[PDB]
Amino acid sequence: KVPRNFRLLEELEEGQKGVGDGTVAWGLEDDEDMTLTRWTGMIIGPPRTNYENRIYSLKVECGPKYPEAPPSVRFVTKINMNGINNSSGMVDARSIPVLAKWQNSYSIKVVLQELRRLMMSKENMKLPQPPEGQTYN
Amino acid sequence: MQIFVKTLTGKTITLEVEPSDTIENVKAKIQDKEGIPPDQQRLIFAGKQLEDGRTLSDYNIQKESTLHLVLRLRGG
Amino acid sequence: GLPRRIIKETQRLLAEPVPGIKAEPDESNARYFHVVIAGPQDSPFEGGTFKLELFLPEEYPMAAPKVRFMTKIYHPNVDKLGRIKLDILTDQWSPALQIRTVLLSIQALLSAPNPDDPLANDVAEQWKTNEAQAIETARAWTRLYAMNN
Amino acid sequence: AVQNTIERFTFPHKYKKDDTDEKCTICLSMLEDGEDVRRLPCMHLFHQLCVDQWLAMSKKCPICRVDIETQL
Ligand SMILES: [Zn+2]
Ligand SMILES: [Zn+2]
Repeated sequence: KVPRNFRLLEELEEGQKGVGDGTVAWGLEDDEDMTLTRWTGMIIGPPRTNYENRIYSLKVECGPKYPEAPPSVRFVTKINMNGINNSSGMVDARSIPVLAKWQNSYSIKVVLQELRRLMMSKENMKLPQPPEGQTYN
Repeated sequence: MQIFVKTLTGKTITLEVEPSDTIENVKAKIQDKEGIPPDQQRLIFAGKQLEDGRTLSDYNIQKESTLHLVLRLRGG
Repeated sequence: GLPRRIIKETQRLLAEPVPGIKAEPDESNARYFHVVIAGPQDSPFEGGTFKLELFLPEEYPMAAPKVRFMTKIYHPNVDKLGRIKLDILTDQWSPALQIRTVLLSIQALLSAPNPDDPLANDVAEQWKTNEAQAIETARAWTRLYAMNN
Repeated sequence: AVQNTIERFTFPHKYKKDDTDEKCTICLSMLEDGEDVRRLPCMHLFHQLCVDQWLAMSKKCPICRVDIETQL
């Protein structure tokens, strides 16, 4: 009922404009990908947390059923957080409410903001983190 | 040398130029009269756009000639 | 169901297609149209079949159809993601215009590239600078991207 | 209000009729006897509801693009 490709082009425009204070950002991984499948994401770790001021790079994949189905998310930057796999960076949909209970009105922006919101949770907030800059393989 | 530049309003200013004055010089002298940064100015004389580096005389602009100032857009 | 206008435009598009243009609604979304424009004869795109998607936003016809190429094409008014600079799609839209006229205008755009009002600035500069070469690139791209696709 | 400007420069009325017909270019239905229509300065005719939606966003007739304020 939502046409994938037109939805993604609106997310691209909004992406290029940037939103709010700039604590989350996103764009196409390849600016010639007419399928609009592979996206990058940034999140700045929020204050009063062990994540604070760190710049997290993420890969987001919007498959053919997007946005009826949620996207896949992976951290490139190493992070200790509930629901992030420690060897791959993959995000477990079950552990993120936006992804667990995905709605076709959600977006890449919403996912990224939600992850940032989850960094401030009681479970994650004081998790010991690896050194800054490091990535999985 | 004296030339008129005309905006879309119909406001016309007048400048002291020389035929060896370049487009940049003018754009700079439209700026100190109107406050318009040169990167926002697109000058046009007799249908044809007037590029920056070049000179007044190249486009055969003579005394009491009228140029047309419109906005320089990002591209459409 | 739909506004009667959309039902009428669709019946008429299906019953009387635009020549050189296949256009049919999506089985599961009558507001989404799968479109194929044949490259116009005597254009760099001749022999090409160009896939396009068209969508009627909820405000249509007060808002223009959204349209995009899904086939890569070398053309001054089409960018790398297949977005189309065409005045009736934006500021010259009128609600008296129909899908048929959007389709004809895009077809005509293929036959008549407009480098002076560019979306693809690289392509446009090449279209001005070196038209001959720009046309041969468009030919090659037709063969690369718009044949058996 | 945009709507005061519409009434100012156009002529709303009820349609008179009764195969050489007149249709509303916005909704693509025949103008039927008794329907509220609006004629613009350019002399183009529409269902009032249909064209009132457009003239909220634009000052231009959908058919010929002539601004409804135009004089001379
Ligand atoms: Zn009507
Ligand atoms: Zn009219």
